[PDB]
Amino acid sequence: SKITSSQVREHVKELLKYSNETKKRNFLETVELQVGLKNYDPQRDKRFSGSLKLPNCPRPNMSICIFGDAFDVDRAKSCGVDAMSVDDLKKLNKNKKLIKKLSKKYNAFIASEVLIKQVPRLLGPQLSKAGKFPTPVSHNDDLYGKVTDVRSTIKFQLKKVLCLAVAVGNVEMEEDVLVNQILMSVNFFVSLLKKNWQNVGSLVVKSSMGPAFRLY
Amino acid sequence: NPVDHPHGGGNHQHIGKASTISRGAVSGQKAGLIAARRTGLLR
Amino acid sequence: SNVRGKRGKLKKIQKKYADQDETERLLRLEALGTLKGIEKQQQRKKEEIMKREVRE
Amino acid sequence: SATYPMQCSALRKNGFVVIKSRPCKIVDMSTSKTGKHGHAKVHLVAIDIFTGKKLEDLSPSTHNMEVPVVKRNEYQLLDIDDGFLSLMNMDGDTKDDVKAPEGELGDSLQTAFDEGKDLMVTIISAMGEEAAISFKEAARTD
Amino acid sequence: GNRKRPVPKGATYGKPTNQGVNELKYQRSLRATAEERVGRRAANLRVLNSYWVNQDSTYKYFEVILVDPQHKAIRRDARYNWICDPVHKHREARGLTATGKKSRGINKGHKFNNTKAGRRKTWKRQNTLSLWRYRK
Amino acid sequence: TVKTGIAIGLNKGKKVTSMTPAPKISYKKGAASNRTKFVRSLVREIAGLSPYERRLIDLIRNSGEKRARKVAKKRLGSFTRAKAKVEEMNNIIAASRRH
Amino acid sequence: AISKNLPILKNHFRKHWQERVKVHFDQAGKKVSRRNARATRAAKIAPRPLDLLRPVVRAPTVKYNRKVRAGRGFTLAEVKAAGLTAAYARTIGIAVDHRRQNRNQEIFDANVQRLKEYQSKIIVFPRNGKAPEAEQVLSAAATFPIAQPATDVEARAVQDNGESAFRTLRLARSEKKFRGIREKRAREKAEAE
RNA sequence: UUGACCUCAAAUCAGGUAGGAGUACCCGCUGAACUUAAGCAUAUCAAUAAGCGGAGGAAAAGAAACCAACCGGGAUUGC
RNA sequence: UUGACAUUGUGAAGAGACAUAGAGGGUGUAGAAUAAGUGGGAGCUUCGGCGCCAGUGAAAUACCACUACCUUUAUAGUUUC
RNA sequence: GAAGACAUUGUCAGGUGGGGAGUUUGGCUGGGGCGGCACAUCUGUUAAACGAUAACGCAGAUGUCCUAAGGGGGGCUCAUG
Ligand SMILES: [Mg+2]
Ligand SMILES: [Mg+2]
Repeated sequence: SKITSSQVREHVKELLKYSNETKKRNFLETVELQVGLKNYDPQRDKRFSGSLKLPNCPRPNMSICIFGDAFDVDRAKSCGVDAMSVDDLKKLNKNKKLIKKLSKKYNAFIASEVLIKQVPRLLGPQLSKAGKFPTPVSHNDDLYGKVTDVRSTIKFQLKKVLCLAVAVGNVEMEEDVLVNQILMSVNFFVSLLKKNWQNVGSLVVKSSMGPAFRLY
Repeated sequence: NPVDHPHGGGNHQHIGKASTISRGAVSGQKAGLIAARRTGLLR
Repeated sequence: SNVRGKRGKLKKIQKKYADQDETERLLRLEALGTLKGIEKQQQRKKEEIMKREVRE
Repeated sequence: SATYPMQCSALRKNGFVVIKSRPCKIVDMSTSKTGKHGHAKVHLVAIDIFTGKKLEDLSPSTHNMEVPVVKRNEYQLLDIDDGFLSLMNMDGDTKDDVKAPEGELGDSLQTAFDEGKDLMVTIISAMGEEAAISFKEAARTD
Repeated sequence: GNRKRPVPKGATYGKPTNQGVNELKYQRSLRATAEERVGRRAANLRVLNSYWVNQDSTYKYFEVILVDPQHKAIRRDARYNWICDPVHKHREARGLTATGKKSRGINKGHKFNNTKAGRRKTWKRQNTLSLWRYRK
Repeated sequence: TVKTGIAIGLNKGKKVTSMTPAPKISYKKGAASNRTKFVRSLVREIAGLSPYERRLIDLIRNSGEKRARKVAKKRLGSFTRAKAKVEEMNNIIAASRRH
Repeated sequence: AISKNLPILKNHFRKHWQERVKVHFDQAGKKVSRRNARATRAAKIAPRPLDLLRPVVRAPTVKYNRKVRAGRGFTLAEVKAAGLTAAYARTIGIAVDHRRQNRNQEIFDANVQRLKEYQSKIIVFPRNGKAPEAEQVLSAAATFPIAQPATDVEARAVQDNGESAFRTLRLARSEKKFRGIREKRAREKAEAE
């Protein structure tokens, strides 16, 4: 690893110093990692995609919708998470303006194993175009646990642009937790990346309403 | 006889390989149509 | 002239095709069949545009 | 391992072989005795699955030829954008790494996705390179 | 340059370890073959030494010092009359000049165990079987 | 540097009373004399610089002594000769700057 | 080829070894001619003792440094301490080695004493006149034998003070083994601010 | 015009010298394969045989840009 | 056969690629407008204005940064063709 | 006259190269070849009631599979009628 833990600790220290004390903001500020990869071609090279689950959640309150069956909706009443049924999706009747409104409403979607087949048939491909596609859930697993999991998901997918960005966590967390999460995210990124630590163009740490800080 | 030429030998009189020979071929191989761009009778 | 493997071709034209005129040039490329290849490459570009037009 | 050895006589028609480090599928096999005393030689004519080229090799029958592992896998389309298919696995896994087909198969698939059928895509893996070969429509579970 | 192996059409007629033709190197130096040709040109002289003067891509240029062992100024002058002894005929042909001893490997030390008193002499000395009257 | 008297250790060996013999003159073969120093300085003034020395002068001026030592190690045989060559070229740069 | 329970032999006889076979049939005749050469050399140098005087000198390696033997020639420092020049010593029959040095005072004193006894024992003739004939001996080595020095006396008193001579050797080996790591730790301790 | 210098020539110019033989031993160059590996290609045979150049009664080597690591030895050669 | 180095010196132009110093730039349609994309973002405010709900649009707008692609000047610059 | 610091030449490096060199091209086997594997193994039988025991004898099988189809414990009883 070219990046060192003490340098991460230092840069996190002035980042939290700027975010917390000097210029506090009313909204909670998310810490962002913005990466750019180097000597890489989206068209020819394999398009890497991967996901990791952070231990402490970056975004506790981000909106999630659960497409679900009878059992999934009844459990979602206990979870307190917004849900529309298969009958509701049939109501929608593949109308583009309303489904675009739903896609801009909800950042994340969780769907059942049974209904994940016809989620494209009822809804179409505009979810894949946006990049928000429903994540599978089963009857055995806990919905609120997987809501916490999806809220803690970090995903790197190549697409077409050679620069990516993820949300490591909040400003308000503790410094060692922030250092550990940014280190494991960089390690996950270089694990997905071929010819690791040399196709890394630039790594940037930032806070929401904050200046950029360059880690190599 | 095949000791005497690349085309020699066989139970029928026939060339075997193609008779068009590369320009980069060596001495003893250049027997035939050397570096032919095309062959055959044009009409 | 700054893409890969072009100066290797440009050496040979200076070597053996310096003293030539366009009538002989057209005759020799027609007799060697490269003109048909150039035509089919531009044709393949034409159906590349045309298939998008038929899709629309 | 990715690939495993086999004997030429053990090979038979509609089977996969490695010819010049390419995954190939045999269309023709022919064995002819070398000399009256000698062993027969196997002449193999095969087609590359990915590129469609015709490759032939002749070998001794007792010789061992390399054979790939070919896996055919079944997926449902999500979107066709920028020449890259997006597929959806059973248990909800999704891949976007597959490039769209470039031939009449790709044209027919593009028209079918434009006019809105639910399309079932067969993609094959052999020796670390990936492609799509055929598509059907789901007769039930609409 | 190198010494091309003088075989017709590169055929060596042997095992593949001896099929090399092009990258073979002569064991003596260009200075050595230069002064040997000079000695054959003037066989009545004696080759003393040689030195490099110039070179280009094709040729290397040497100057050879020679001494006349019949001239009275060398018959006398006891510093140099050792060259008139008949054991010094064609020192450059027997490898007794400076570059000749350099090419033969004549030097003191552990790096010269093969070639210290003569390579063939040492080979005969350590490939001889010595049997005494009362066998040890 | 006296011996200890025992057979192993740092200064093993028998203690014998030393003599410190007279220094041999061949041990000072590489010593520089005034006359050869004068000759070397004069011929350096007369001949100037070789092309690799000129491009080394440019490398200390532009890219620093590390790249200068790397190029001099490639050019000459060993790292020791490269270090000595870069040191004397830095001396030439200082003297020409004084000039 | 390989057979019953026998040791593995290594007989290097796969070359044309019968071309190089030296059988020393001429041992006896070579000895006779060697004695003839010694006698005619002695008659040619008829007063002089057939060999030069050699110094006593300590044998090199740890296997052989317990012994003392004969050297090539005396040191220039030794012959200057004996009180005669190197050229004169070479003319009167003393081997001089310009390339060995004196680092050992006992060896130096032994060689100086040996030169003193040689100068006492020889007779040097005048270069011109009478030549007072003096019945040569044939071996300066036999008239000046090399004697091993007495290192100790054969009976002493026991001087024991409790170190067992095994702990001493073991501790010396240990401190040689862990020398350089201790100055490494000392250097980093010193540069720790 | 005349006299030098440098460089290059010519003489049946004055006086010399080289070649060829021998080659057991010696100093170099060049250089195989049979064979062994129970096959065979690296290896081995072998830094050999054959081939070429050059000496003497011996030749070659030889007075350290050595060996060592010891209380240090001290040109070369040979056993 | 192809490339590099040497033989191999002497002169002029024109392009291109890096280093690190800094600048500006992005118009199918629809949509209040010129939408390079991404990612965060519900509050940021300097105006109490801009976003947000809402309109349209594949992609939505404040306020932040990042990454490409372009053009753009300069160095006792490094270089290649 | 032409050509010109390019050819040429030298040394390395990649390609091409049956023109040429060297070598190889299993075994069992009712002769060899084709066929088969009786070439490393396993079950039943031949096999003659200890053990051992052949044939290209007979009927078959192996180059895998399993985080449980391993280990421990508890409860229950299966095919069929
Ligand atoms: Mg024929
Ligand atoms: Mg040559």
